[PDB]
Amino acid sequence: MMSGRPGRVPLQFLPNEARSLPPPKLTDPRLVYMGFLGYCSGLIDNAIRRRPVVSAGLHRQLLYVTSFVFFGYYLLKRQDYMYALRDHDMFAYVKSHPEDFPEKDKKTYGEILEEFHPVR
Amino acid sequence: KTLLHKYSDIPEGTECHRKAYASTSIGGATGLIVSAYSIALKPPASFLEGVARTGRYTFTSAAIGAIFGLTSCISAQVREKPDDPLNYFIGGCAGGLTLGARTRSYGIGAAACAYMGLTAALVKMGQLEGWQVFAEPKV
Amino acid sequence: PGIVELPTLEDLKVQEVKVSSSVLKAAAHHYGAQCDKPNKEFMLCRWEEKDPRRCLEEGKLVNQCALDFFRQIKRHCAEPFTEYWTCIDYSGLQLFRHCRKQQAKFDECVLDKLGWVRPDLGELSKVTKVKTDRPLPENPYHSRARPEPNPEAEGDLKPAKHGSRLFFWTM
Amino acid sequence: MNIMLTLLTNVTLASLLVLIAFWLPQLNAYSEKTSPYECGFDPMGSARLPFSMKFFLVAITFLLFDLEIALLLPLPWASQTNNLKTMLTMALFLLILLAASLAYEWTQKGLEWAE
Amino acid sequence: MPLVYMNIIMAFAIALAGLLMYRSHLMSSLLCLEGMMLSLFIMSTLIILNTHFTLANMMPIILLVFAACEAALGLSLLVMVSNTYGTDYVQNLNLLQC
Amino acid sequence: MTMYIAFILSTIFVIGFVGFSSKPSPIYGGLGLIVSGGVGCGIVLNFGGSFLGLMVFLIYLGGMLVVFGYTTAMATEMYPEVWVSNKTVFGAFVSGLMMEFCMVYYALKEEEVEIIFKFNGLGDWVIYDTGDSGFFSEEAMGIAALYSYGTWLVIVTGWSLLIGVVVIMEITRGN
Amino acid sequence: MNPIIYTTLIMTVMSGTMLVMISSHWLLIWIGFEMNLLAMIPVLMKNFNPRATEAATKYFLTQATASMMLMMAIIINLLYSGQWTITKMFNPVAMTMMTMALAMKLGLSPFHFWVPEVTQGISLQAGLLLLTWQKLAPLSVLCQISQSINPNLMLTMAMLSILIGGWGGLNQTQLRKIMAYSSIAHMGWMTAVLPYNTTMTILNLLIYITMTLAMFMLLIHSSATTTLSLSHTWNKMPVITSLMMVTLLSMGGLPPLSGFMPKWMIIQEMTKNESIIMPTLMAMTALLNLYFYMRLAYSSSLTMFPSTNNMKMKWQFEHTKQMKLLPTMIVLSTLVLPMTPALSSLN
Amino acid sequence: PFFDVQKRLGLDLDRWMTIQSAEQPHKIPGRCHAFEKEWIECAHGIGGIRAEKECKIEFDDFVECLLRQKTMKRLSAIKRQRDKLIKEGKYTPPPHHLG
Repeated sequence: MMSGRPGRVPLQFLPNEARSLPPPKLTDPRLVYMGFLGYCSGLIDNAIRRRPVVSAGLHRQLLYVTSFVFFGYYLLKRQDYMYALRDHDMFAYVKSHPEDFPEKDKKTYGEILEEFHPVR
Repeated sequence: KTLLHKYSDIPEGTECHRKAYASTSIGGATGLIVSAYSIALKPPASFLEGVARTGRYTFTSAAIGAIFGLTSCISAQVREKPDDPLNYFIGGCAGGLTLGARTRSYGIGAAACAYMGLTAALVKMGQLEGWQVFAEPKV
Repeated sequence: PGIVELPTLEDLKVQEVKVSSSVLKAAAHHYGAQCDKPNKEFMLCRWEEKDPRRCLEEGKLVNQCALDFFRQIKRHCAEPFTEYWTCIDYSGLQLFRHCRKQQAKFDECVLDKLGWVRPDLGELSKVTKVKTDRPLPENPYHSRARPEPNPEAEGDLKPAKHGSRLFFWTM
Repeated sequence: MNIMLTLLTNVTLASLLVLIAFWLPQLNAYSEKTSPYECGFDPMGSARLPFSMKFFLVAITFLLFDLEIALLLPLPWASQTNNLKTMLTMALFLLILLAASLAYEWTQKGLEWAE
Repeated sequence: MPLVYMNIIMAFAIALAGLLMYRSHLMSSLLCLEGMMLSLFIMSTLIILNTHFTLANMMPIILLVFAACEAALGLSLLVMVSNTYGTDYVQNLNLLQC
Repeated sequence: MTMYIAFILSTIFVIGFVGFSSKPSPIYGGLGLIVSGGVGCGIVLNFGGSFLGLMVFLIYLGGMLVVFGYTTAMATEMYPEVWVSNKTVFGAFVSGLMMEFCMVYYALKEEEVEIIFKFNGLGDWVIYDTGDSGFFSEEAMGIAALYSYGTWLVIVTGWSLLIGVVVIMEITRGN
Repeated sequence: MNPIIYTTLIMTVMSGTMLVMISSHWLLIWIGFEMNLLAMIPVLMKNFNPRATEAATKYFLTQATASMMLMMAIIINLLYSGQWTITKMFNPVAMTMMTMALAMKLGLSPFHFWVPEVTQGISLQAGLLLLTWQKLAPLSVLCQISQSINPNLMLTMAMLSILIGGWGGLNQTQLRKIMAYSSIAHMGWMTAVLPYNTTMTILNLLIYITMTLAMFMLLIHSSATTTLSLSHTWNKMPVITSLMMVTLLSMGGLPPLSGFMPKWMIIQEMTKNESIIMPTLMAMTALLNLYFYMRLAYSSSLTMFPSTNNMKMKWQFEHTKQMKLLPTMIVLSTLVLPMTPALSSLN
Repeated sequence: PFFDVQKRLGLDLDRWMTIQSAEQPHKIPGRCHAFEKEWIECAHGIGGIRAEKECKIEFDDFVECLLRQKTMKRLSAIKRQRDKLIKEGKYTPPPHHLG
């Protein structure tokens, strides 16, 4: 930022290492929105095909939503895995390199000279 | 591109002849580029008119470069203040009117002043500030 | 960025064996069997050290042992050998296929006069082992210090802090 | 050396024969002896206008096929390998596609010469 | 980097220049196209032979295999443009200006 | 004089290269390519590439033959051009000869040419390497390994050329 | 063209591009480009109209020149490095030669006067295949070599693409011509972020692929090639052109439509690299792209245009062709903004 | 590779020609086998960013061996200075370098 990190096995959707992370909840609003994308896709399908839009063939409609949630699910699991990796190299590198991120002392407001611009 | 840095080699205000010559070269060089393209994709008719078209664009661009050269150094000399966006601003109808006079017309010439007016002001802003255009990747 | 330690010219003044290519081609098999020990040692120095400037002496031993091989052949079977290598030399490609009869004279001569047996086919192509007492060069390539590895990737994985942390995406 | 001397001698020999060809026999020529030959009567005006032949399709496949023979040329030295099974499979593979290209070229008009 | 490298590199430049200045002939244009291929093949041959990159000696061959393949494509395209428009000057195919 | 034929041969390669790059009549362009192609084969032969030298000789000759076999087929001009003919080709030609002859003059008189890259004139015989080749020519064994080490290249090359015959017919078929 | 040969001709194109995105050897990458060019030229002139021949021709000389320059730039890299692997280029001239060598394949800078009329002459079917699939291979090479790229050259490549692409589209009526300039406009957007974060141009590629796909097979369904011919579709197919509004707005980047996700996300990344003046510029000059999108939107169904009486029996008949993923493509091409953080899947 | 199928599928397609020190036919070593062998062994897994700064002299030796840029420059100076010195007449080549 991550394709060059060591241990990155190519063409491998979800690493076995990633299973230690919380799986996305089924109620996850990101996931349920992707279900709506399947629902919307179904309505678009009947519109072009000149079909009774909402009340048209449910099997075509129900396939769309069922497909979208699934590919939505693993995409969301891959979502947090990469973000967790971003947060993993985050702190390990922070600990490995302590001197370039020094600890800031406390210099509380009672001592700063910061001025007041007169708003008149 | 070394001739481009030649503008920064000579400090502003002083070397007013050199600054004008530097910008005249910068304009004339850029004039060759546009003429080279225009003579290429826009079909010519003869060698005589081809250089005539080359001469016209080179004349305008060199002249536009020159006047911006003088206006920059004299402004930094009359006020004795180098760091001034206005120093490049007065190059506005300096460039606009002359380019609108090289192809004599009030419409293009008068409407021009502002466009490279703040542009000359803005490039001066990045001259003074740490502004970068083709910034290398930091992150 | 340094010097080149070219050896003394004196070191490159050993006896230079003088026989034509056909003479060596005729000796071939008998030379290979009865002169292998100095030959193998010298080339192992060549392969291990990867520097002839460190293996001149092993080259000298080859020349001395080559001389003794040729010194013996003149003393005992000079004539049939002279007949043999002449027959090889006539051919433009120096093939053993055309001089079997002269070879038959040569090998039996050294067999019953110098105790030499022609090595069988492929015998001279075997991989041999030697007991050279020089130490194995620790850095034949004179390799510089190997770079330190980058910080190893380890540690446990926990959920990303505050989710994606990108704009208005809380989770 | 040896190859270039032979190349030189051939072109000098050929050029000398041209020189004695055009100079030893003296010329008594006119504008009617230089007229193009058309089996007697006057030509209608040709020999440089587009003369479109028909074997253009097979003329250009020769160029494709000539590249196949370039690919399979190194076979004599390819047999001197330690993995002939792979060499045999690949060597026949190029021949198969060369045969396959010819066969498919054959079936779709192909070698037939346009009318 | 001796002068033979200069000769064929500078050669390829004129092949580039020759291609990029279509005067009146598609066929002569394709000539410059295959011209580029000489310098690339010749330079490549000089490189992997000088460096004894034996396993890479196949690269000039594979260049030639994909070389004439383009050459066939160019003339085949040249067949129809000349067939249905008469000649091969690259100026009569401007119907796609609009 | 036999100092090093590499430059002399490469010079004729460039002069022949100048020729057809100046846009002659296509048939005369074939001659300009052929001389460069033939001498180019000479350059590679001098460098030890015996097989590859004659290799480009055989393939190209067949390649360029169908090239100018085509030009007289349907690309011929009713009044063909020549090296002199039009001033444009004349200008394009003489420009090439004066150009290359300037660089070689620029090349052989200081031996420190710095156009684009670095080019120093010291002799192409120098870059050669000292060492035997056993009983095999290195180039021949390298291109022989195509059937043992390059099974992947054979597949892609064979398939592409087979597709090459498919496109050629499909493009040229029409209607 | 017989159906079976057409399929294998297509598979060769996909294999040629796939060879580019999996090979680690420079010669194979060049081969993948060569196979891609070779299998595509017949596809363009599938119908054998007079236009397609020179349309396919202009394709050939442009890309062959690009392929030959790419081969030359590879050779110098081998000369100065002795390596064939796609890591970086150890000669600046070698790199500075490949950028244009790859650019003409992409059609970004004044190496772009082939894109408009090659799209125009060829059919709509191959037009879709030209402007979407043919860009994965050159961009994949750029992503791998993204380390050793001259930022000054690469940024100028994209800036020129955005300006010309936006400016050129304002004066086009033939729908294919406007799509080409619009595609050129998106070319600069993807390539501008290339030196900084390669994840971002992949995201912009994926969005642009859906935009160009969904737009084109809407044009296929409308069976229209000029603005006037599209206008009449309101009389016959109102939903197709009404959907075309949202895709046109999305293609212009008007948010919260999905087309904003590249333009938004890209701008965020470069400002991290202290690039401020240039990001403001394409924000400005993306508007001229929006102009001829709205003019298309105005002419399609935002204002119903004069119809033709020959449309009665046209309404009596429905399309038999069966564009698939069109209902799907619109969804990704319109509403995926709530799933923006999914770009980390690419990362 | 963009999408490294060779690493995943565990077969070789072009990782046999990409370098000069690979298994050449009949173990015919390249010119700069040792120079590149050290360079690759130097920067292996260290990353391109660290390679360009740490394994720098190894690359320079390898790139020089590839072209002999400096070594030929050294020889060029030897011949040029020898030529003018011989032409002026200060010193003449010794008999070993005549026959």
